[PDB]
Amino acid sequence: VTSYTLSDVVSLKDVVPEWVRIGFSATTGAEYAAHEVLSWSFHSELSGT
Amino acid sequence: VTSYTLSDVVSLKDVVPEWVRIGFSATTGAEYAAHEVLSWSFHSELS
Amino acid sequence: TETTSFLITKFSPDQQNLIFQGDGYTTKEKLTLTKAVKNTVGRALYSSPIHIWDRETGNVANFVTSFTFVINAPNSYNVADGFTFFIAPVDTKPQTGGGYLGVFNSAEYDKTTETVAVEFDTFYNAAWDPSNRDRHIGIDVNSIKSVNTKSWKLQNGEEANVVIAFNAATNVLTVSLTYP
Amino acid sequence: TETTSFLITKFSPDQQNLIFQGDGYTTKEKLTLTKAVKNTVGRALYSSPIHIWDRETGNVANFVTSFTFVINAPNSYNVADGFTFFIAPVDTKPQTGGGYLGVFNSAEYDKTTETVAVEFDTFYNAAWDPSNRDRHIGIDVNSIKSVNTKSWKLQNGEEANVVIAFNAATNVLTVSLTYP
Ligand SMILES: OC[C@H]1O[C@H](O)[C@@H](O)[C@@H](O)[C@@H]1O
Ligand SMILES: OC[C@H]1O[C@H](O)[C@@H](O)[C@@H](O)[C@@H]1O
Ligand SMILES: [Ca+2]
Ligand SMILES: [Ca+2]
Ligand SMILES: [Mn+2]
Ligand SMILES: [Mn+2]
Repeated sequence: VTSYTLSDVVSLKDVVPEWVRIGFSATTGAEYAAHEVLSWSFHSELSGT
Repeated sequence: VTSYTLSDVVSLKDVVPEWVRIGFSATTGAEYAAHEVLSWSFHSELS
Repeated sequence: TETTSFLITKFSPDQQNLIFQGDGYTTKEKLTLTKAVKNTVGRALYSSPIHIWDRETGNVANFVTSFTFVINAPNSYNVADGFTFFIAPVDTKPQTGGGYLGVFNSAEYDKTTETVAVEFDTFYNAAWDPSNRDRHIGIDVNSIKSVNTKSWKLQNGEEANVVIAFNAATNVLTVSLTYP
Repeated sequence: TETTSFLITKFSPDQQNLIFQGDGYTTKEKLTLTKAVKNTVGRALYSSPIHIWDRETGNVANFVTSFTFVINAPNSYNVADGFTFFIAPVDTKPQTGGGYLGVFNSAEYDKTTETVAVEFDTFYNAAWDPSNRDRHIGIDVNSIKSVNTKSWKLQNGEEANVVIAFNAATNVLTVSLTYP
């Protein structure tokens, strides 16, 4: 059980739009590997204050 | 507080496709009214 | 195992997770399907496809939805046509208007349509609607002629709180409407 | 209040609530973004747009996502380019490949991209990657030069379980990866 953790401040409001799409990307170039996803879950919530 | 209830067996597996869209519709013809929804929530789970 | 869920407690002018058809549109606060005008249709769909059942397992989903709606007729005696919550194919487009609520095209069972709808019908159509001529709740499977109905007294201008639930083990669909 | 949620524990051959781009495809049980082939791009998006902030209230969403991914390189020491979870405009399409991970175009901050990404970078690109030459986790904001990174030792063929989360009150994005 090897665990890594990174954390920072991203002010979403100033970078992305109100409505977004989220997802995954993977690429190869001169070197390569297969990239695979097995499970995914997402939950978000926004207030109307 | 006034309420109404209805229940019936529906064999969804023999009527709709595996992947569906859900939603609302409303119509008027020779007669009419405004039809509006104020809030909506949904939850489904397949195993 | 697959879950889909969402909650919208107030609709916005830019409700981009919905798909509008016909005259359906969102405003500040409300989702408007039809204004009070003649021969009109409005539909609004959640943008994401739902996996309601599965081939390899034969598994079927359990789901529940809840919504508040308001019908507003300028003449409380001439009220038509009604409202539905439906489950249809991914490529679903509006069907016949007026008495067919924008989801069915006939009163004979039609396997093609692949739509189950829960209707809140305000207008008696002699050809398929209940003999008592009452406004009613109904469960529709591939036909505008409901498999089951219950008389409902329309409270004009009032908010109706609906909860529709489907239990996969029993295949029972339950509808409940409550006024304050 | 607006909520969007979903759970996919095992992928189906027809997975209609995702949008595929490049060579992205699903099969029974997994989503394959790229096969082990040179010069390729795979992307997979969730169908519905997500409301992540509101200009009118000024509010921002709290969100949490988690996924299990496998990287499988046939030459275990020559591995490239990586994988990212990203957040971008609704109309997002594949950007530059190779070291740009299909999500960016530049190693300079570009206000036009409107994309935040969390990268699991497996190939050292001298023009912008950590001088320590280690494979790394990183937080990218409109640039392929990450704002912050962490060295990570890849386990080939092993399941990483990742959780990413964003706190609306503090604006901190937390990333954790775990191998068994
Ligand atoms: O695949 C490794 C490497 O291959 C090439 O040198 C380029 O396409 C780079 O962008 C990429 O990072
Ligand atoms: O609007 C009430 C009624 O008007 C006409 O008679 C037709 O459009 C019907 O289908 C509809 O039900
Ligand atoms: Ca009718
Ligand atoms: Ca790199
Ligand atoms: Mn009827
Ligand atoms: Mn990097």
